[PDB]
Amino acid sequence: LEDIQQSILKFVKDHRYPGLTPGLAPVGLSDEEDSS
Amino acid sequence: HDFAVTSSTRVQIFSSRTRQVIKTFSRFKDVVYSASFRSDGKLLCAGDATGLVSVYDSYNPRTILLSINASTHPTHVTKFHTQDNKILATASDDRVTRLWDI
Amino acid sequence: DYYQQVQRGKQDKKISR
Amino acid sequence: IPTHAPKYEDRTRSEINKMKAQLKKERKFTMKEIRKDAK
Amino acid sequence: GLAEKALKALILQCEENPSLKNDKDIHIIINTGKKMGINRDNIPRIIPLTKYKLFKPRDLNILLITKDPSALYRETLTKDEHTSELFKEIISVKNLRRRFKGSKLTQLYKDFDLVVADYRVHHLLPEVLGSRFYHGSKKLPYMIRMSKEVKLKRQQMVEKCDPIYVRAQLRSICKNTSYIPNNDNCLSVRVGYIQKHSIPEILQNIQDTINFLTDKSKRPQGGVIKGGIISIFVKTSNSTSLPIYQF
Amino acid sequence: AVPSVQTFGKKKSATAVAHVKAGKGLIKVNGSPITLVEPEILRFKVYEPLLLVGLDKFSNIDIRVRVTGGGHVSQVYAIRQAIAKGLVAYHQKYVDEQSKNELKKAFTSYDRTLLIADSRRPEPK
Amino acid sequence: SLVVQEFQHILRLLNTNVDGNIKIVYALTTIKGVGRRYSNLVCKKADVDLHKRAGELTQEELERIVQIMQNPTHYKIPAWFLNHTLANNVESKLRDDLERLKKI
Amino acid sequence: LDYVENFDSPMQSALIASSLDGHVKVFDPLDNFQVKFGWKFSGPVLSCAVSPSTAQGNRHLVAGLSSGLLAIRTKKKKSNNFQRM
RNA sequence: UGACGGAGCCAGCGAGUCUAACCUUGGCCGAGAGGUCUUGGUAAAAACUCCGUCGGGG
Repeated sequence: LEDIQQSILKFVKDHRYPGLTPGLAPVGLSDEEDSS
Repeated sequence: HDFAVTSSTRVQIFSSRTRQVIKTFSRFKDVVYSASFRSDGKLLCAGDATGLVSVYDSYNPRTILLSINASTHPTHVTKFHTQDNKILATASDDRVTRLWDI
Repeated sequence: DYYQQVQRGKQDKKISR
Repeated sequence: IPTHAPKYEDRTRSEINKMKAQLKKERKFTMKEIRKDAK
Repeated sequence: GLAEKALKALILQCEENPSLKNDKDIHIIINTGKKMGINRDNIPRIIPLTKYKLFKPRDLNILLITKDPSALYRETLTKDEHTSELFKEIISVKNLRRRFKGSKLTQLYKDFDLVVADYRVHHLLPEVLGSRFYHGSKKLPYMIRMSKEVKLKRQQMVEKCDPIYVRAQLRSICKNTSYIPNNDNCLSVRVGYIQKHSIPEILQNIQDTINFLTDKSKRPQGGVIKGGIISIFVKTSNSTSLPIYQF
Repeated sequence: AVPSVQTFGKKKSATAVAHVKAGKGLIKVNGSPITLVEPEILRFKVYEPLLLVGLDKFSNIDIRVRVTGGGHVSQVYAIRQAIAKGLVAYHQKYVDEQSKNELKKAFTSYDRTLLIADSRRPEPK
Repeated sequence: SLVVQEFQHILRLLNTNVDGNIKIVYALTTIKGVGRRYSNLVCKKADVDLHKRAGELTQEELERIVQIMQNPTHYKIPAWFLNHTLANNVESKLRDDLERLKKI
Repeated sequence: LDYVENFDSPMQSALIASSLDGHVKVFDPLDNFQVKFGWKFSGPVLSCAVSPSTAQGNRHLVAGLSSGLLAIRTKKKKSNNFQRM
């Protein structure tokens, strides 16, 4: 109600393919960094 | 806007505008000695060491416009004329210099 | 020695049904 | 000039070929005879 | 104890039986107390591993399918020296349909081992690739982001490509494994190769996978099992079921 | 009203519609300038009217064409036909008959196929 | 008038004679099994010009490249670069069935 | 050895020569061929050439070194109402 | 009388609620018949045009 009263007194997602949120991969910092 | 460089089995055309290789002729079986541009540019001659000259028109490494077989000794010097444009001069280690009409 | 008798029990329950 | 000599006059594969040709012949023949029977 | 004992038994049965030698993958099938409400699409849904890597891009050939133009995509990917040695082949969908049909198509199927395409082309992909690919999950086409950039309503998108991001995707994928939702209690996932690693690695992989699947968090991706899980069977492509965690 | 004239062109099974309007002086074969009809061994077989009559006669007006049917060679012949016929039709509707008749004479001097496509009927024996 | 330059004929490698009159990538693909892309990868790992013919690739470079090619596991090269009686029985059955159908 | 002329230069004609010692020199054919300029590259410089007289573009100087080195040294070269207003 | 990668571009016929495969591992359900899920392997516009590259077969 504090936020609401102040207002009154004042990740990735595509819109067209929902299949993307399952389709994406887990970006992993070591997985970019290493030159294996 | 262009100049030609000879080397061991590599004739490279460089452009006067960006100083990188613009074209390559490499169909040469042995050490290509010398390159000469015609006094009107469309055509270059290149004397190899096997004993022949390749004469073909600039910018088109796909066409072996003509291959002339002079004496079998290697040819060190090849050039176009400058007053005629269909006369091409070559010489070879045979110590005899031969003028061909293309 | 496990594969053969686990198969056996499989067919056992099938035949039992 | 170099010279040469001319030519003139696998049992497993040979018998395979002969028997397969025999089989094909027989299959064609039995087709045709059964067909005549049917007509 | 049952787990690794059955693992040893199934191994020895593989090396004894002719065809069981010929099929080369370990598969685990989870039967759940409840069905899944997620109707089967072919979106490849992947699961992470916390401990052990499985396959390497260095070890595997790979196919990439772009958008249509593909000029800058392919040249950039082949030039930036981070993928030139990495992606075996790159092809656009139209060129693919122009080049392969029928016999040559299944020739591809035999040749490649892992394929992926842009997430704006994945849904179109099936008919140009064929039901022949679309069986099981071995050569099921994957789905990778290509731009690390998003679209907004009534706003044209701009297309890019970055080898760091895409290589991260590939390495992540071959490090971990995946699955596909169904509508019944029976879901199957490949787990490990028959000689690339060991039984302790197998068990670690299994435990991490089951923890991810049962995890309350990551519901869009990991919290998918409904009800008390029943059990986990193990097999190879032609073997028989072996039981684990009966209750 | 806008001065306006339309004509047609037909090779093997290729249609070529050609509007001709009085305007800004350009030439567009279906949304892309005539310099980029693609065959490139025939682009001059397209130009043939432009050149043969000289340009200003075109500088006065706007020609839009669209083509369909047939293939490469047929479509090029169809466009050249439609351009030429459209030019003469416009110059006989809104401009002087002397231009009409001398244009027709120039064309039929060069090659009549720019005007009457041959319906190349099959033949008995 | 003394100048002085920096060859040899076809040199064998992996029980295979590598031609003396071809480019680097050409010779690498001509080596039994290897192809154009793998040739490019090997040439790039060795860091030698690809359009230089067999006149180039001096002994040190040749030895290093040979070691690299012999040890892909130590070179981390991409893995995409590596690599009757029933007829008789049917005939006899045909003989039997045909004899029955054409005789009886 | 190569001769160029009739190009934009305080010198009317120029002759350039390559002498196996990095040293390429520029002479003129009007001062009785006196030395005018020189460069030194390391190896024995076997070939030398200049951009010709009608270059009209960034002029170039090509030297070929028997050490297998090509070297080049170059010289480089509102609204319509408002306007009717 | 070519090969290969990207490009470039143009057809005409045909429109019946009817147009289209089988083997295989195992899960669940089902009294059954069976059903659902897995599951592994085998059956089915070109030429042309402009750029780039290469230079006898088991």
